[PDB]
Amino acid sequence: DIQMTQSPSSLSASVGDRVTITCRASQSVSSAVAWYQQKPGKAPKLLIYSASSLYSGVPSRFSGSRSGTDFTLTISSLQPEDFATYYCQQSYSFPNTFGQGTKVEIKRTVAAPSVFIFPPSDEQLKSGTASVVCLLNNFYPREAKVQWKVDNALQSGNSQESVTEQDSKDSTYSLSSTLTLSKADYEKHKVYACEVTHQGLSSPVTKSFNRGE
Amino acid sequence: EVQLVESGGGLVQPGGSLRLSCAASGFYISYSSIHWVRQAPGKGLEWVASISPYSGSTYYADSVKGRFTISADTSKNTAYLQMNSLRAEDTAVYYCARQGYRRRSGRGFDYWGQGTLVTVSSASTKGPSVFPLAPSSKSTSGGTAALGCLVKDYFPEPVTVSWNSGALTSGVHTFPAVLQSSGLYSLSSVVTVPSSSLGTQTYICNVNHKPSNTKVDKKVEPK
RNA sequence: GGCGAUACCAGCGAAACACGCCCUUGGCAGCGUC
Ligand SMILES: [K+]
Ligand SMILES: [K+]
Repeated sequence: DIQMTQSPSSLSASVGDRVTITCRASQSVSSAVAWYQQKPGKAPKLLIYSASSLYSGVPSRFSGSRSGTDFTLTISSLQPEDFATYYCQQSYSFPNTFGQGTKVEIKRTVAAPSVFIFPPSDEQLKSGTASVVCLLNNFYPREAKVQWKVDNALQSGNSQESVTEQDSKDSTYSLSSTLTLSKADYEKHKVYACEVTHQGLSSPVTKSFNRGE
Repeated sequence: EVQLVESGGGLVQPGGSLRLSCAASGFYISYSSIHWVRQAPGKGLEWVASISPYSGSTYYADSVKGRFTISADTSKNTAYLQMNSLRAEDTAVYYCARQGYRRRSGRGFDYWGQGTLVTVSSASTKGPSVFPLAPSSKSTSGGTAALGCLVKDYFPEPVTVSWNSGALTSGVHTFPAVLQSSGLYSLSSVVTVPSSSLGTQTYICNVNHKPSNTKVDKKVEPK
């Protein structure tokens, strides 16, 4: 098999920046190389074919070039709609092969999260489990520390996080952290708190509630 | 004009079998090469197989050779992927793609279907429990309130979540599902609204899990 | 630079292979040799 070694695996660039994505084929592929754009949740779209030819309808800020077995995709000036994962693909021989992809996200200024905490519903508690949810809304960058404290004790190994894809208009992210405990474990404590550290915050932000109260 | 529509995906056991179809509209497949390409959740594109015009010659990725067969029926304008001896690593969205016309776009794949989800797992189907995430503030607080629904313990993906039957979309975040230690998925869907709308406006989350034939509407009220 | 024997890329047909047409010319690149 011909390997397509694509780099970098991800990048965060500002609108107006020049973006360069590289793909090296492990042996000759002549010029039989195509580039695709895939937005989250969507099907891929063809951008460039035969290494350097612009596919009809594609904006001219996209171009491709070949130097030997090195293939480059350039966006001359990144536009807001250009966030996507980009893939190179060789069609020189079977089996055809794709590069691993380069995820392009939009860089923006730092934004601190708005934090919310949710106690478990009474309906869930009756089933014997308590989920406590912490929401970090509309922040940048993605990196954040969420720490759960139950009656001031740091928790570990009982929570999971999920993060949304970057918002198309505000380039921010949101995150949920869910702490799961048994009904008996939940009922042995009073104060439930979520402490958030993020570089948009001068110091950590805690949201809490007191059980029953 | 040009359309490709995949179908046939679903949930099957390891060792099982499935046949996907790709129905072409707006062009005749007999004059084109047709490819299958798959994508595991959150992973990259992986070329699977292809079939050539006129000859009918077929080609396969090493990872599926001997287990999968690509075919086409030009009289039905449809291509097929028979998948046998399936394993968990085959779980993916399966795309059908047209290789375009040589003089127009080289060997680029110029049209892609929307894909069909194939899940290979030993876990049984199970519909979600839906619990309210009660509004974070009082109706009289003057600011913004967050509220939502926790959609817990379901298998397989996907669920769909809407708010007020699709009338509420602004400010909605429905989070990617995460697998719990039990092997079941869970997610939350949240929305921010003006605190002053609490009471006046009713908030209902509509959850649909087609794989288990489960539909749940949950009202979310102030505690 | 010269010469020699080569090795691969390529035009068209809805077309990577197979099938049909066209072609005996172009093009990189190494080797051998002076
Ligand atoms: K074609
Ligand atoms: K075959």
